[PDB]
Amino acid sequence: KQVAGTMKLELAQYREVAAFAQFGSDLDAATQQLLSRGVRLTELLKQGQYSPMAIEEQVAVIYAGVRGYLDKLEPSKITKFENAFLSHVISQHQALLGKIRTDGKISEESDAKLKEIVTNFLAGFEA
Amino acid sequence: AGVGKTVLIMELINNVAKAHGGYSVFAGVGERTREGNDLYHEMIESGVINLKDATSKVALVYGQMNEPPGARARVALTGLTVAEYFRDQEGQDVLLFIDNIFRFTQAGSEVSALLGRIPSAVGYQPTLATDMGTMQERITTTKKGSITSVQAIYVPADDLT
Amino acid sequence: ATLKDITRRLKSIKNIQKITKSMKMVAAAKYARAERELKPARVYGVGSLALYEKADIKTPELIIGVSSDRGLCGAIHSSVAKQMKSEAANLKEVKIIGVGDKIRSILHRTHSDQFLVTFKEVGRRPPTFGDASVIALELLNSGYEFDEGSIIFNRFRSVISYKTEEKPIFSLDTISSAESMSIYDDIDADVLRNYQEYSLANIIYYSLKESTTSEQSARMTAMDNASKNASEMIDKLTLTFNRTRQAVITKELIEIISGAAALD
Amino acid sequence: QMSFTFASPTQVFFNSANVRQVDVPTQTGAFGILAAHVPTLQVLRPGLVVVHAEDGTTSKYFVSSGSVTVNADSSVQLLAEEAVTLDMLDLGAAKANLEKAQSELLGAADEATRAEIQIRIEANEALVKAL
Amino acid sequence: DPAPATTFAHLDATTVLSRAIAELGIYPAVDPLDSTSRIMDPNIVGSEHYDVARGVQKILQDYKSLQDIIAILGMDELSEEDKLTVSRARKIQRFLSQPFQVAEVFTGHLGKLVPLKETIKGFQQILAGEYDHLPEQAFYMVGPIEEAVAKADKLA
Amino acid sequence: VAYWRQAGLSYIRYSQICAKAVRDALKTEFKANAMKTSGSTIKIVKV
Repeated sequence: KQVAGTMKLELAQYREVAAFAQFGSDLDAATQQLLSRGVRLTELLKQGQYSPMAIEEQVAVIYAGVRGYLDKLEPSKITKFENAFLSHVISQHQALLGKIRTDGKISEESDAKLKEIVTNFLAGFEA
Repeated sequence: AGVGKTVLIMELINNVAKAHGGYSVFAGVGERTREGNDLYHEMIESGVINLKDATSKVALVYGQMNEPPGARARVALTGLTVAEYFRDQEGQDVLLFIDNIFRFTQAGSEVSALLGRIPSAVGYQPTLATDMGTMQERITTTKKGSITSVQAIYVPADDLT
Repeated sequence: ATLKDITRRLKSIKNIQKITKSMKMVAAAKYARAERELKPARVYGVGSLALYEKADIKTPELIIGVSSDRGLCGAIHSSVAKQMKSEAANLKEVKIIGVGDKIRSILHRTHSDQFLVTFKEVGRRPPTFGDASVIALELLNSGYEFDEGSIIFNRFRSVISYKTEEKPIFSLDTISSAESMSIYDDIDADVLRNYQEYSLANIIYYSLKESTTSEQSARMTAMDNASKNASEMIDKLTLTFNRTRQAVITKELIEIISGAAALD
Repeated sequence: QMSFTFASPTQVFFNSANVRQVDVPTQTGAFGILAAHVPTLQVLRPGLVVVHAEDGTTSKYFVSSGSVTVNADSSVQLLAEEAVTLDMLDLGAAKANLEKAQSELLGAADEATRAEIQIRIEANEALVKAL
Repeated sequence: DPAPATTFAHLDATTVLSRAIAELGIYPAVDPLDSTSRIMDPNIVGSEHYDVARGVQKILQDYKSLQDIIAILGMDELSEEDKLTVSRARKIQRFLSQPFQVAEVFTGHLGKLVPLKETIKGFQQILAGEYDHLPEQAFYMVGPIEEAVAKADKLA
Repeated sequence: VAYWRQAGLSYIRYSQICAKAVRDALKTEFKANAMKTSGSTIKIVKV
């Protein structure tokens, strides 16, 4: 709920305006941004077939974008991230992932740990 | 769907049932049974359905999808008949919540066809208008009350003519 | 006929509607800018004429048109087109100049090497003074200069409207020569002449911009029109649609039933 | 008592403003135009525009060039090319540009180039003037 | 509709009244690009007569073609010749119109009646575009093109 | 015209070198804007 509600919502907003993604390539920034964010969110919607998932991953990855961190990284490279980052957190912050999974929500901490994680990891991924 | 819709309805039920001394008939017409269970729960929840009085604001008739077409079709008159009781007889200001009359329409419609009877064009009941009529004319302010119908209407095919 | 065909229409017509509207705000932005930015210019270009209607011009003999650069330009381009092929011969010689590549896109279509060069980027990002100076410069070396011109642009009035305006050239130093013009002077026809220069840019800029101002708002206008128009049209189809749509069903049920009114 | 229209493409600085004088680096020579001034066009040097506004002001500018248009009547139209307040002009550059200029001059073979270079020098210099 | 669908076959003359046109209030309200005579075919009828028609028939038809484009697009990125035809067509359109002689009760107007020459010429004249500065609608509800010319004129 | 018709240059050219030099000069934020306002952005494209 904490990431997704907003995301849906964000996608709506993106989407009317995804209409004029094409042209409406020339407007105000907010909206240009919305497209950018949107696009970012889109990458997430590109997802594998041959591909199941845990919630924590799902939110993880969403978290990144919805926390706008993807809005730094470029759309194709989101994808690169997505695997990589995911596998990364999977490796390292497996600790954390256990926790998020467990906690079923996102804890503030988890969030914080995430926040930082993503950002660094991201910093590394987008490094 | 439940834009506080459901709620709104409940509120209406609330206002009227009170305000005119009214009472209501709810026909969960083709109710999606689970959703009617759910529905229950809101009402209960809301207390508008009082378990503390089966003299809640609303009489519930639920006529779910799993019932025959006929059954789904007919629950509407059943309810309708009730509202005439409450109207005239209880003197009350009945609300007839028809939910959805469209789901009725469908329920009837299936019947007309299925009777092999030609229903009007596109399957529309032959008698679609009289079906409606026969039902509809049983709604009014008589003198001993009024049954004001609150008709949930799903605009079939978003098509109106 | 078939709901399909109808969709070929509809589909795209919706698309258009949106798009047309897309073009609209865009145009509006362009426009928005176009007013605002018009201000110093306003003064400035108005400035150019200052002594050019107080300085009175025996035009001694660079006809140029200013319009859009784009499809969806309304009659921005057409107006000047009209009014500039009508001209071209007198000021002597058929030489025409298009600033605005929609100028010469209608008067491209009726002259071409009577132009010397023609300019774009007028639209598709909006003009600047520099540019006006650049063209101002080129105008000179082209000896059409000294055969006089008129400078025709879309003088904005309001978003919807401009009045294609025209002036006659004053970048000739043979206007800077003599005439009663001289008697308004206490300065030689050099630094005057080097104003004929300087002013060519000023005005050219101005006009250039005026045109584009006219244009951009008209470009919205075009975009209004269309997207409404599109809407109406959609509406109509939408009836016809359902009708046939339903019709089918009826007919179909018919065909079945009447097929059930036939042997099997 | 001059309606001073001081404008540049970018700006109108004074617009028919009751300026008492503008002291003019019109290509001419130093001239302080007050009020109405004879129909004459005199073209402007790069200089400063000092806008003796009829009130003690002198507004400062450096002007790149342009024309003064002196319209018979009360009105002066300084149509200054790039006439900028000295504020936004760049001293560091003026010298630097001038050195650089001096480098350029040498390659400003052909008077038209030179013209530009000497101009540049003049410019940079002129920037050195007040900056 | 099959019934009419059939009918055409039977028809020496198929007379299609255009409701569309009719709606424009126009009388003659015909859909003449639907109304035919097989003897509409050059030779037979004097092919000039016909040809004069062929230019028109064309002109209007092309003009008809434009109508989707125009319907949205109106005018200003199209082409000039067409702009002329448009106007001309617009006259032609009007020129077919003729009020009702009998049904002055209906028309108010007196209707008109036109023999061949003014007809052949009439439109042909429009083909010559002799009117292209003459008020376009003025061809409306006329018989002779002359009178139509007149109808433009009183105006200017 | 010391060279603004006497070593070429127009008032246009002369001036334009001035402005250009002003742009050459000026502080940079302003110089960004240079290419915008009054920065020649003619595209000399016949059509």
